[PDB]
Amino acid sequence: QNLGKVDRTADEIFDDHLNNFNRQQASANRLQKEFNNYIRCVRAAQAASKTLMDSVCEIYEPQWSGYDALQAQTGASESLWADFAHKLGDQVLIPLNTYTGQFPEMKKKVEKRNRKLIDYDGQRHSFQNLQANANKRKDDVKLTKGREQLEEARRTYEILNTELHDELPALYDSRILFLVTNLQTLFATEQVFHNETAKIYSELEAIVDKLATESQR
Amino acid sequence: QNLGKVDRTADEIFDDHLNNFNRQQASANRLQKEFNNYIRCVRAAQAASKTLMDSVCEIYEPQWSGYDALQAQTGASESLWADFAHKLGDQVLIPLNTYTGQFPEMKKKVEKRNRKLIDYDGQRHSFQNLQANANKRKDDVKLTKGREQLEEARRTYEILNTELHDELPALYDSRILFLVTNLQTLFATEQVFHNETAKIYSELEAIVDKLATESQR
Repeated sequence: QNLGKVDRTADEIFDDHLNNFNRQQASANRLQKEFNNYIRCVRAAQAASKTLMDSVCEIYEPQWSGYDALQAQTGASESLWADFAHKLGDQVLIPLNTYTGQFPEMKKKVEKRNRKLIDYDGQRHSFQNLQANANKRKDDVKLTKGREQLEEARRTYEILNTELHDELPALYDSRILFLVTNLQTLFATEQVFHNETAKIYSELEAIVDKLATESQR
Repeated sequence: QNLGKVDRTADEIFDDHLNNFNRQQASANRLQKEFNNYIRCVRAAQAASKTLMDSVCEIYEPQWSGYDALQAQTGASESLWADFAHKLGDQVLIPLNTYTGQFPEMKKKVEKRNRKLIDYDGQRHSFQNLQANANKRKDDVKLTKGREQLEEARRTYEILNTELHDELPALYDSRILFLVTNLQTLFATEQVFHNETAKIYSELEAIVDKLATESQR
């Protein structure tokens, strides 16, 4: 168990790059799914906190102490919930949708390499039993100058295979930097929202203590 | 505009108590509605934060720095979300459902007073034109000893009306103490959840900084 079985062929290396990419793509699609589920669950929570606070504000009467303070600290909350939801669906989400979207076009390129490969081997075979069955050394019919056509499938496959041998691992390595940056944004957005919202709720706690002390004596 | 129009009859005072009670009941039903909406919106948010964090934990690899720390700080979060949702549906909610539930049985009692009143006036009328049309002073038919029956409707109304004249304002005054106590629980539950969850997310922020610094040099 180690860091690259050193006896692999170039094709076996390519396959390993494929397993990694399939897995990278499955992991980003899942993150985008769950995060999109989180956002609307958040949005709906924002909405419910608002209609609930609108109630607390309604049933708490003007003439009681802390009333204007309550209106105020409630409005402060509406705004934190809105930064939070903006930052999630914009700053956090869009990079996720962008990183996630580069995978389908890469898969398309890989399926183009795999296709160009069975066409090229399909002409190596086809042209090797053209050399055998029909060729005399002295005459090349224009039929064995579909040799020019074989060099097309091989020039065309070569460039693609080579590009994928660099492009795939390159993309795989991008995974770390992508996540450190996305999660940094996500975790900071969460931190700020939760910590400011906390400051608000202890303000609200305090206000309600003063009404509890006054109305009790 | 003042604190009790001092020229009111006892009935006009009762009516004012009714307006206050109807309003107290409409405000508690609304609070219970919105708060129940908040709870399931919260519950669903808990669920979504969990499946999302399970993703972050999946896509973050064992071999990277901070990985076990991530698992850990994530589990810590699952539990805060669970205190929060327990405390909302139990400590905050049940007193709300209990305070809210005393209103329908009070309304039933008020509709019993109002009913007993139109029966009693309905016999004052009925028995005043029994005194008139048929009564000679010298003979009481056993028909004007449904006078005993009138004193039933008036004894029975008297006790109810009197009980409501004390019970209704008593309940109205309970409104302040109820809310200071319910909101104290609610706001503290919120405070603790948000402030602890904040501590978790800056831990998560820090972990991800260390992976960003290490993987970058």
